[PDB]
Amino acid sequence: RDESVPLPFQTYEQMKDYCEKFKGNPRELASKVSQMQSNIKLPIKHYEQNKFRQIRLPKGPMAPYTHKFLMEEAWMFTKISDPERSRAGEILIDFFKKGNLSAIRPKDKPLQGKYPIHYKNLWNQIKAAIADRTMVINENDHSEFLGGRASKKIPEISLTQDVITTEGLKQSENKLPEPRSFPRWFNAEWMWAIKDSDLTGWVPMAEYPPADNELEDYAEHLNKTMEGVLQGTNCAREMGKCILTVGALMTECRLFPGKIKVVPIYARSKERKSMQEGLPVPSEMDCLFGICVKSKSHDGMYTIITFEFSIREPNLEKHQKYTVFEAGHTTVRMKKREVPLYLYCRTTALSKIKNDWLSKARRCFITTMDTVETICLRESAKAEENLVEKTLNEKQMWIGKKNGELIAQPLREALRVQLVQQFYFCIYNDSQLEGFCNEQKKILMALEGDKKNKSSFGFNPEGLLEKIEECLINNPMCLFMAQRLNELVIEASKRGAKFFKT
Amino acid sequence: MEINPYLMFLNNDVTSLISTTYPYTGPPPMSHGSSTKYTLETIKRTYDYSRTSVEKTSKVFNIPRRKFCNCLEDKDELVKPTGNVDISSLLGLAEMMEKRMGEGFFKHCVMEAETEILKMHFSRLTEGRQTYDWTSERNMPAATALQLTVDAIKETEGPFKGTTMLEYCNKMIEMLDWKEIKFKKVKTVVVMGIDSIKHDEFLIRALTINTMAKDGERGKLQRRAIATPGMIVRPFSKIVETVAQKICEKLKESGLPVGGNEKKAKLKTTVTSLNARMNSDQFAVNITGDNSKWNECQQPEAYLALLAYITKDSSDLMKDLCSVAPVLFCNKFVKLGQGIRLSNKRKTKEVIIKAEKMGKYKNLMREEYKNLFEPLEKYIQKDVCFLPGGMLMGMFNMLSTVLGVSTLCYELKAKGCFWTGLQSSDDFVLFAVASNWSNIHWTIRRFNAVCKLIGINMSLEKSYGSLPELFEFTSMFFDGEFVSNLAMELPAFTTAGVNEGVDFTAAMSIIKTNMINNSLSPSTALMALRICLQEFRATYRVHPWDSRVKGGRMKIINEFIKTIENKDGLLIADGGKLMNNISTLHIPEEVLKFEKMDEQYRNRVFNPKNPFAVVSTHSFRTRANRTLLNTDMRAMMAEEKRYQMVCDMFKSVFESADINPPIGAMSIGEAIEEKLLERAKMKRDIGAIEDSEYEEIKDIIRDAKKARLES
Amino acid sequence: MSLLLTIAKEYKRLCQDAKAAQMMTVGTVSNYTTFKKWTTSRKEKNPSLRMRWAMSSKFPIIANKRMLEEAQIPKEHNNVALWEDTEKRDHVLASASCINYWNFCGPCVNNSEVIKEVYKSRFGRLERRKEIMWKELRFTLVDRQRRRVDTQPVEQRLRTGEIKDLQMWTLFEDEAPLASKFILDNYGLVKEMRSKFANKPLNKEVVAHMLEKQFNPESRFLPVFGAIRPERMELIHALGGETWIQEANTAGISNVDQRKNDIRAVCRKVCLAANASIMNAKSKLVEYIKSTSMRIGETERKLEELILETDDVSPEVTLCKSALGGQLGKTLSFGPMLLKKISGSGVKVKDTVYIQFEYWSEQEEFYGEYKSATALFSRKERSLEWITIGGGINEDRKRLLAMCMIFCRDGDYFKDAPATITMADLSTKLGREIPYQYVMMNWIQKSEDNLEALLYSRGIVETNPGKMGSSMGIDGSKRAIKSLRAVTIQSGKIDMPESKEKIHLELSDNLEAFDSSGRIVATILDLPSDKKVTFQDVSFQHPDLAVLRD
Repeated sequence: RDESVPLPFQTYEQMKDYCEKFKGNPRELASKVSQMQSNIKLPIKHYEQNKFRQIRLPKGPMAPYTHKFLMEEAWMFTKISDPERSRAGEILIDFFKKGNLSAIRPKDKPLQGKYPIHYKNLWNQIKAAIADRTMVINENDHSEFLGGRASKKIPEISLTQDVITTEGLKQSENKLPEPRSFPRWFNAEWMWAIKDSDLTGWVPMAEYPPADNELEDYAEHLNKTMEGVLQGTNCAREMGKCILTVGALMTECRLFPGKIKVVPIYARSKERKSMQEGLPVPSEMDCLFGICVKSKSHDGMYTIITFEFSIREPNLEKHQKYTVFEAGHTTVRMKKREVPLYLYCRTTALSKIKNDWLSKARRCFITTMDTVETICLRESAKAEENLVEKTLNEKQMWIGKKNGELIAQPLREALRVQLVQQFYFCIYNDSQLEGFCNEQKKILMALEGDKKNKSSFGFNPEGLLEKIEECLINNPMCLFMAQRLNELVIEASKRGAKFFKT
Repeated sequence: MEINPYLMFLNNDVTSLISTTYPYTGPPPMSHGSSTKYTLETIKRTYDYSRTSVEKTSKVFNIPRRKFCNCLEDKDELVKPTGNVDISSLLGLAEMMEKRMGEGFFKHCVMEAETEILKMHFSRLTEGRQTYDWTSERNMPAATALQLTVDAIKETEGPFKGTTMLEYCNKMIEMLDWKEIKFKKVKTVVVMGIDSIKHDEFLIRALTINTMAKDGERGKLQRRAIATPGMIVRPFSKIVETVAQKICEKLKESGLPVGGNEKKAKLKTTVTSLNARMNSDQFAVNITGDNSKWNECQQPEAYLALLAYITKDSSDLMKDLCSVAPVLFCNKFVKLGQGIRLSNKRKTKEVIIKAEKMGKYKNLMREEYKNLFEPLEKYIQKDVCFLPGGMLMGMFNMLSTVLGVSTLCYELKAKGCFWTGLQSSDDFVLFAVASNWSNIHWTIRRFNAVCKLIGINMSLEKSYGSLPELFEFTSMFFDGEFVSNLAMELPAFTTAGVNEGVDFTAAMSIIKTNMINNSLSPSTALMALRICLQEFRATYRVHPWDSRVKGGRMKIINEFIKTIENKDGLLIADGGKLMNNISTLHIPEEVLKFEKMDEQYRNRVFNPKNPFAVVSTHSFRTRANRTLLNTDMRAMMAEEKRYQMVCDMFKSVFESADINPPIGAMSIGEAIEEKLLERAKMKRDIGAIEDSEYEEIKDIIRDAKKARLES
Repeated sequence: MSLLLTIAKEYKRLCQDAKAAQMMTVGTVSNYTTFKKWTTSRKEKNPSLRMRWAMSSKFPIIANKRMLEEAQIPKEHNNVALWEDTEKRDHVLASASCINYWNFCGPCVNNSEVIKEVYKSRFGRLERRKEIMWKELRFTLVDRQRRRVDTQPVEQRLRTGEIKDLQMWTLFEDEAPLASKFILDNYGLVKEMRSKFANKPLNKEVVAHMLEKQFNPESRFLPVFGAIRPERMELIHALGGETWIQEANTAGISNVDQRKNDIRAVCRKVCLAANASIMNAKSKLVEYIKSTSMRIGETERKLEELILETDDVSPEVTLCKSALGGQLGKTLSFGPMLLKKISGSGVKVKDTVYIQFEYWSEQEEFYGEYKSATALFSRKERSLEWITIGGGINEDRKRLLAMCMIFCRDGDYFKDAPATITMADLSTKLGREIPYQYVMMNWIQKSEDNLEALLYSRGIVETNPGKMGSSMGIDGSKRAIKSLRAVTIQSGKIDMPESKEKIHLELSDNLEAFDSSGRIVATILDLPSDKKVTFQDVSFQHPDLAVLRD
């Protein structure tokens, strides 16, 4: 205590005395003006820095496909499900193999591949496993395949001599991630995730409760419609597979720890038919995207190996992490032709946390819902009328740009956008994004400041944009959103000028 | 065509759709690599922000303490964060805070604290976050750490009979002069044992603080790590925290001890208050204020002086108990972390290094590391870094906010000289009024002047301002309307995870409370229900009777279905469909279904003679993992299990033990014995038990009393 | 029989372990409360995840062996294992599905009546929902953001320390302290509760925990829309929020809501009794308080323990409490008006002005609560500085305006002198001079033109553009043709502040309470209701009301 004191006074007692006998005179005005001169604090204005140097964006290689599964290009294999066969979910593939799946085999010579022979071998070990039992019977291949590594350790105590005698080339280094540039594909991915798929519903949603006329009617109705719109979408598909598969792994981690297991990549859906005829039924089924392999390592992060089917030609710029093969040919048809099959392979890391939060992807619906509903209520509440149904169909939301012209869709179809956005927010969540948004808000607030002519200001915009830049590394979404925010700033500047365009 | 989601922000207002900026739907960040880098970097930042080259050698540590308040080595970069606190002017803010609100403001607030604390049983110290157990030198849940702490005292110097915070603290201070201390330390031989330590080591171990690589933090790229202090330090911290809480509660401008739905209105009142306050000439404007490096700037050195100013009149018996908390932070030690690794350009051989043995490797590390390391060698010790001035984050939030409010509390008589608002810890909202637009600049400027005068550093990059209508506070964005966002409470919705009946009814009440406070719309909540249900059904592996799905739990239901008439009134746990709704959210499923249940079903399910808002038909314990038991942690828990069987025993004798905290001037055993005798007599006299058996009980009791006496 | 033996043998085994023996011997029994607290059941890091992980395995759940052995078969119907002999605790492990089987096919009868009255709390909260009607519309609703209003109300509500006694008594007799205060006085509820619960030994721990909640109004800080009855609180969510609305609600309420109001009217008279004789006010009211006995719907209870421990603080009730040692601060009563103090401070000063007077010179900001009408005021140097009105009905706004102007006390207070000196000046109560604020107050409460008089006493101006919605007409309208000075209406309600505080001090000889060393909280006499209607109410001891024949 008697040497913890701040003042020139050393004993506590004297500090005590100066504290107890304190009466402060107005010299703090002068202290504060002197503090002010020394401060040179920035009295900033918005009209002066309105430019914000647009937004800075990194330059380099085009960002790659960070999502654990491929979406747009991914291919399905349909199977009409039995309640007692499908219940296992693990046997799904075993019953798939009896179909065509067993036939497919890739060639040794691959397009755009990094480690062909390993993956090609493994494929055969999977296929071979499936026949007997969905577990890979390997003690040694597992350890390599995890590695593709261990680093043998040395005690400090004996190391003193090897410092004095520098052998094995002794040094210390840590590495950073290489910056990437704005993606092109992402737009197309979004445009695909938006549109309705032929299959009807993916995410298993529970039943509806008994309802009173006053509120329950409204809620039940709104829900049935919204679900009805969003279940048809491709976005929902990927949610479905995510949930069902990550769920399947989440079991396997308890079922067989320290073991190598073949887990499918599947989604469940029922096809709906409204041709107005008495059909056999709406078709009840599950479809497969590819095969997945578990490898338990390190508690900590699991290592996972993904194999997906696809009908589309690979792109080196975005699939750089992916290793592609030429698998064979698959049949596709319609009536009012068989195309070559490509097998996409990769390895990834899955944290238990990521397993947990990616398994509960349903949540994304809710965050949309609130956002959607609120608009209808805020609108309807002005006129004191039921404008939900009207607002949903009549209120126009700005969705995109085409031929240099600003496009808008009705809130029922511009809903899909929000859902996609929220799903991507679930998938592409890196600490980069987190920061990106949590500094991005400030831009939005300043923007709406300018909208309603509130004459805003921001103290060190260079510094803000530096923190924004700083959190932009290699995150496709994170970057996408930046580049989109640019165009926002631009079109906004075009409407009402409190910004810059280069 | 080019899809751009931001384009919808054009026509509409942002504050309504801000919940779509935040990506709470996905998972949070996670820690990778070593946490030492951040620690070191932050320590350097502390000392750097402490703009003072004054350095005095400690009499007790033989280490240079940098004590830095009043004394200011100003840098050209004034706008950059500062840590130097001008105590003279601080106590000015304290005075002109007091004289703003009452005259015995501090005296009273202290009285309340004294009162609450003097009462307090030290056992209540077990309630809280994880803290540093210094016995095993690891982080622990406060309870167990305290258990060890005390048990060690017991084994060293005999059992502790304080039963109060005061005597606990008195013992804490008594242990510093102890030249030697004994521990419960586990050493395996190819077992638990009794290790010694010296005053010199112990002192350091006490003032030691541990680093936690951050998890659960939302909205940052890089990891702002959290500190979790020692068991000896904690009480004194709690004491101050409560004083500061008592101070906070009374302040209108405080946003800390009052949160959630209350906070919302605190703003609405003070808004309209100010809007009413306005003159015709005067012009109002708002700023959203976020602060950076809030904790690194503030200094326990200042807090000591402020605490000494508050305790001036209250009591010379608790003043000394207030002044103790800060000095442990003015002389605090900080654990460095995991360490650095060495690698060759072979990816073959790696060499792990401890924090202790950094000073061995010297120039072997990369230069960035070296440049950060070299200055800290002054303040380094064997395993730990000494630092006075930095405040560790999270401990004194209350007293922090106190200090914050102290700035906003009011000054120089100028035209349009008005500022006020709210503040919670780092985050602050400032409304500034002035006669003419040009003066507003000056008035705002003066405020940050006075804030940065005492180490409150507004984040020049992050902060922003405008006309009064737009502003944010702790994820709450304003307008005429009032922040509709569900983003805050997203992960709480999902299954809580205690038991089937409890989970769902809780989940419901959650949806309700959210629907009231957070102001989510109903269909939203209905969806939320239907989701929580599905995820519940999945989490417990149950599905509807009408569902085709087959499984283990379902296979029974296939014989179940045909017997019951009212299949809708069945519980969800037994394969029943949903009966609850938005209207019935207040009502637990059990109740709502109860009337419509089948007489066989209801009587068979709920029966108390069973193998089984909170509902009671299903209540079960979740088995602990086989992870903590395999390590040495069990060899320690061998003590904890000796506490268990006793408590389980006493509870078997006295039924109301858990419900009513047992009281009376008796020993546990003494009461147990006499109660057993009373029950034995009760059962013998009138009930159905033999006499010789009662005498056999008496014999067991007395034979127990011997073995009890021998100890 | 061995049940009591094995415990003793366990005690024998435990006190042989010297380590346990000493810790069992040293100190009070209170230590148990600590010893329990040295056990967290398990790690609580990842809640949902942990449970999803938990239920994934087939046999994790801990369960009770003996009862299932006694009542039902451990083996299965579909040849999937259910039971083992493998284990540290006495509880043996089993599958999740078994639990569902005993629910289906377990042999049990006649528990239905036993359940409901255990959770009459919840079951009643159900029962109440049956009896209501419905209607649906929308509006940009302006809700009342903060009211600390009782939710989940139940008859005979009481404090946390006392309910614990009940808990103890109703739980089990064997280990209960002989607690006088609650038992002597509130016996009868004791009988009822103890009778229905003590006879059938079931769920001993649970019932107790649910009774605690059964008599605890959850007085949370919530947003309400004008329906301030503690019954509508429970289920506000379904009723509304900022854009929703529902109807036909007021009807189905519990018997408590009116019964509180009755107690207000009791307190009214009990205060008039002490008003009648001004020989002493302190020594006599206390008698009328402690003597008087209340009859609740199903129980006889003393007036003292109702007054002291009632939730709702009315101007009367404050005065009733002031006699006893009951700390209920954060309340300010003035006539029919309720107030709350938010800003600043200053001293009481004496100032004689021509019509002695007590004036305050504080730059103080306070909140105004009147029927259907809320507002925000600030006074400085005996005059209103800033004002804003967030009322519902035009009249009640005017009433607010007036009432607050009285308390404000301008120079125009003195100018208006129709009569007063004749009657209002000297109160006919043993020749007592009634305080002055209240004099003018009563002068305004007298007639309709007296309101108009002081309403006109304020400065009147044709308001400017930018104040059309804000301006207040003399008649209480928003027209803004002519309007009052230093005042603005707000399109919407005003929020109410709250403080977790307790203050208490003795009362002066004229029903005044100088609590917090001043502050004039008591308002002397709020309302001169000269009426004497009672139902099922008890009184005693020379009560100055003639109900006693020879």
